[PDB]
Amino acid sequence: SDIQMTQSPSSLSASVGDRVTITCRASQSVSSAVAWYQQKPGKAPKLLIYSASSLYSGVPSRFSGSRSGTDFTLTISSLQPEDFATYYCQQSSSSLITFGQGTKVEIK
Amino acid sequence: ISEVQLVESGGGLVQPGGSLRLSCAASGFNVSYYSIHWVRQAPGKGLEWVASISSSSGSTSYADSVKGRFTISADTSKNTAYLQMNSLRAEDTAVYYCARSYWYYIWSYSYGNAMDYWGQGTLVTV
Amino acid sequence: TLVYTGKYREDFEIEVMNYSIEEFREFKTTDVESVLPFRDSSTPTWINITGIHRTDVVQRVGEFFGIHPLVLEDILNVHQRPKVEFFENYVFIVLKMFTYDKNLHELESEQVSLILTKNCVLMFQEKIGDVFDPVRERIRYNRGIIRKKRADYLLYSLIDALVDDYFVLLEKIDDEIDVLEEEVLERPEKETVQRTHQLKRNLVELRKTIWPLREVLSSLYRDVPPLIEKETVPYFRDVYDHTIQIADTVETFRDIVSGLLDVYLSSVSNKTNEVMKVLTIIATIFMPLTFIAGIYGMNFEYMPELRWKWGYPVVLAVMGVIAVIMVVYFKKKKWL
Amino acid sequence: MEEKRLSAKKGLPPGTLVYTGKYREDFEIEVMNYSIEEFREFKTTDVESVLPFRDSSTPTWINITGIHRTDVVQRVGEFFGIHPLVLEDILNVHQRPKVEFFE
Amino acid sequence: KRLSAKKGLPPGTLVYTGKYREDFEIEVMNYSIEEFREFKTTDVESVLPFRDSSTPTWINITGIHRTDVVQRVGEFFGIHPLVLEDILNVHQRPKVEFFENYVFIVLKMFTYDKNLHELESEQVSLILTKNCVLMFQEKIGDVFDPVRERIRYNRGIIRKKRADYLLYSLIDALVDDYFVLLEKIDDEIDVLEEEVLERPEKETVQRTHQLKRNLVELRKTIWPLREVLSSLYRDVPPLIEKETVPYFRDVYDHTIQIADTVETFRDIVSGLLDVYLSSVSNKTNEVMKVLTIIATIFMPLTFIAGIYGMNFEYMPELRWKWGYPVVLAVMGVIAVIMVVYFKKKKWL
Amino acid sequence: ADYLLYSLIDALVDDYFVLLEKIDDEIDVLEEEVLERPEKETVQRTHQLKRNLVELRKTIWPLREVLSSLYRDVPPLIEKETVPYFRDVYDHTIQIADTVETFRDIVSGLLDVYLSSVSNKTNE
Amino acid sequence: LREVLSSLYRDVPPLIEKETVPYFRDVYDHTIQIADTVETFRDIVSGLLDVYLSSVSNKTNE
Ligand SMILES: [Mg+2]
Ligand SMILES: [Mg+2]
Repeated sequence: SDIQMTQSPSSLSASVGDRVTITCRASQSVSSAVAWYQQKPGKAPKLLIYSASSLYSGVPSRFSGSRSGTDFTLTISSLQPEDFATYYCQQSSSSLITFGQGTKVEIK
Repeated sequence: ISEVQLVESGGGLVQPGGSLRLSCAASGFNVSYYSIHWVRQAPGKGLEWVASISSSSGSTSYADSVKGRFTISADTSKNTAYLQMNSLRAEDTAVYYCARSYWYYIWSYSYGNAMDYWGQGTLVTV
Repeated sequence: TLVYTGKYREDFEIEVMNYSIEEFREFKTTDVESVLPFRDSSTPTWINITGIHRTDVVQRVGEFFGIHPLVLEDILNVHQRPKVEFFENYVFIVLKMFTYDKNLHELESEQVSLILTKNCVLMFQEKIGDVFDPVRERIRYNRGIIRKKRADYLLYSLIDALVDDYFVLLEKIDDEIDVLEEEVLERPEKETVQRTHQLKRNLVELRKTIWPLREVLSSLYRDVPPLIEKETVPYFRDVYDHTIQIADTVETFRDIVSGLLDVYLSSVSNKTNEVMKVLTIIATIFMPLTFIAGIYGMNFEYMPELRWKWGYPVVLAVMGVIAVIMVVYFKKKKWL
Repeated sequence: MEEKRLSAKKGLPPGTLVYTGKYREDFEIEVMNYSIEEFREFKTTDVESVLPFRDSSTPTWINITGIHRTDVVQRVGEFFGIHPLVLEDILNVHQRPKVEFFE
Repeated sequence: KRLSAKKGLPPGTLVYTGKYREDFEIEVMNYSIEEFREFKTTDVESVLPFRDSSTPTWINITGIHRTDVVQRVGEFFGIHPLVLEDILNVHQRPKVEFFENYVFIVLKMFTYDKNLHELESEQVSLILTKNCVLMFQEKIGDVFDPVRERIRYNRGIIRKKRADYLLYSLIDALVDDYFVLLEKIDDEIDVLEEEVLERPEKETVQRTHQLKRNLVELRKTIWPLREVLSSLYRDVPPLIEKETVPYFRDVYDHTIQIADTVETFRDIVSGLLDVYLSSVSNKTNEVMKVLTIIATIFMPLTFIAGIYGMNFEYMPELRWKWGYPVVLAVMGVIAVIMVVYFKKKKWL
Repeated sequence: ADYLLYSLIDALVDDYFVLLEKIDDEIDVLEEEVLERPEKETVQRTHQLKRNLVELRKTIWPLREVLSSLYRDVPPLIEKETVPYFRDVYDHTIQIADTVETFRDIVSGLLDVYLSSVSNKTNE
Repeated sequence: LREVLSSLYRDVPPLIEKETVPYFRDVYDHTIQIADTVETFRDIVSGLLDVYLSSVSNKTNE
């Protein structure tokens, strides 16, 4: 029916300079139409990555995206203080776009 | 120099079963050349896609949850996109965002749709 | 003389769907005796024949509808590329259905045949389960413009459903190709070569099936027979375009797979060199030890070992020294 | 291979033109309008400032970099009277070199 | 000018060069707006009065091995002896010559046989003069049946136009069966590529090399075809009307496609040449993997058994408490652990 | 403007010449490694060079077709005075196509020499 | 030799005489045959050895 994206972990924690990985699993097959967004609490979501590998113009190169089969990973190589927000998946393989659960990134 | 942005209005207190007409006026680009999406964000919950209009051909997609009662349209004369919400519900209270998308090419058969510009958001409480 | 070539004989079924502007009749049946009247009806009717291994049913249907024996044999023949033939009283198309199964790396096929006869459309399948469910639901629930149109639109809808399932199979193959590229780049394991060969074979079959399909659909819209209305020609055209997409994708996919072989296939003489080296290393250090054990283990009733105390430690040290010398020699001269 | 009509992709709304390449970082229009004794070089980012050069008597060279912005390509094609299929071919990177003569 | 002097022959000798002498036939199709005929015969003298006919005429002489018929037709139709020598020279490349009255085209048709992969070539010549088209072939069986059916059953534009459209139709049919042959070779090359990696034998090498040579022949006979269609399209000699040039342009684009396809096939076979050697190296690798595994496991055991099995007068370890079972146990342990060590990678 | 079109196409073909020179330099560099340093990386480099050469041919051939069409079709927009410039560019394209074919032959020879080198190692 | 004969008949001076010119033509024609024959011989000798070139290393596995 509808493709469902599920993110792991539901929330994580890290410190500045760490490496952070968020995984995203699709119920059905979405080829590469997956996009990663960042939303700070109380603001509009911001596009980070599209096509699972390409990164939107104007974002730091620390953000990276990869896919293995149906699994999609968003990795922040060296987290910075301005990167503690909630990160969301999105699949646009079909006209019925669906979003991931959203993973918060607390500060430890 | 146009400073692409989408300013959205029309979100106010309503009763269940009431009617609203959310407006999304887009400045810096033409609505006819791009696809406009609407997305909900229930307080404390995640993003949820709602509707999508391609004003060039009028082709319209709705989320299954709101299908049959919401209706999205776009007028190129005012360069605006309207989302008419009817038969609302107490679970529908959310911050609505208006977004612009561009299609990108993955394979000859597969395409991808990515939202690059977003609106401020309007609260709608039911 | 009609013979059946495939290997599907499990089940037989038949069902008629006669739809009109406001009334539809969906009758599930177990024998051809019910669908005989459905030749003179004004409204569009869709006949579905499952399990053509019962050649009697298709023979009776062809005799009643005036279907030529040659095209009946084509219907029975299961190993045939998709093709279209325009006759005055009907148009006969034959197409392929595919069902990729995950966790198995295998591709399965099936032959389906459509026959458009003025006010009716006959469908010949080979197993229970198909890809035409959305068309069935749209007819049943009046969820489109399908009811208002004639049988030619039904043919269009069925071909469109086939093309959509081709797109779904393409999605599955895309996942397989991505994971296989990751595996081959990360570790060219032995089973991965077999997986790549199977994927290449599947893509060759898929290409050889899809390429005649766009020719069939080109013949469908570009030069419409009188059976197909000139009002429904543009819709068919759309389907043609879609097949273009599929073809291009397949071609691209095939190209990728070719690379996946050569990057592994030419770099194999290194494995030959390593096997050569291992065999030489463990054969040049153990043949001499076997030979010396033979000569000093040779019975003679006499030897320079009458008492010769500590001679056995001497020969064991000789063995060890020879082994160490060979090990050092190969380490320094790089046969390891 | 007869008649030229816009192709219909199934993942898109019927009329939408899509950019096929993988570059989005740049966008700039350079206009170079020369003559026997003069030349104006003019670098901008507004599509509406190049339109008067369609009817210019002197030779002019328009150079739009960043065809990822499909709206600019569509606007220029609409003004210069360029066929929509030619626009789809412009935005379709994955194709071989070719030439087409129009009226 | 002049008919070239081949030594060992009487001067001015016209000789057939091909090998097909089995059959000979003449088939005439005189078609017009309303009426048509089909005068298939053998008496050449009956075909001749059609040179001056008003309606377009299609003459088809199969079996050019009978040089007397070709000479008589060339003499009555005013065809230069050099053109006749080109007609009877099958060993040639496609070409075009424009003359003040007639246009002379040399083309090739090909057939492919399964279970005997032979690319058989038959040269066919066309001579468009006035309102008639002479056709010269050397064997029964061509690819112009669609044209005959269209003329006979009045379907299409061909019955409405002049002989130039007839020549266009013939060349279009030739390009069509060129496409058919390319599809057949595509199927064969796919089969050969799949087979070369699973059962590499010397017959696979012979088949691949025969395919490569056939493709070289195809390329060498298709590029002249591009040239001749170009010559027919651009300059458009007076014998060809100005309204029939877009058709030749379409055929030119078709030839472009055919050249691209044959070049792709040539690259594929060039790849299969290295793929075969890689596959045979893989097979040798498997065989020597078995050999090296048995060698590595059982030569050290052999020499240690030899060492303990020796005729020293000493008594080192020949009366220890079940020393033979201890040796066998430790030895089997070392064999098992080294087999486990070799179990890594794809050796085992 | 027709002369402007000529100038742009001529500049593109000159850049194609520069590209072919760079490919030749890369081939000359790869020759030493392929006959002196037999590794898997050399295999990968030579195979990707062969793929690049195939793509280069697949681009050059339609480009020569385009220049041939501009020369031999003379549409009304070209004014018929700038045609010799187009034939000069056509000759350049023909030279480039021959060069790319010769380079493909060279690459296949490199692969053969690689196999010979590894065979000599195994022979020792 | 082809262009030797071509110079000898095509635009020949009067020292070789017009009546003698046609005879040289025949020689020229014969020359063509030689060339033609030569090329086809190369076409049949280049491809003779290829099957043996590929066939080696197929006894290695045996
Ligand atoms: Mg012994
Ligand atoms: Mg003893």
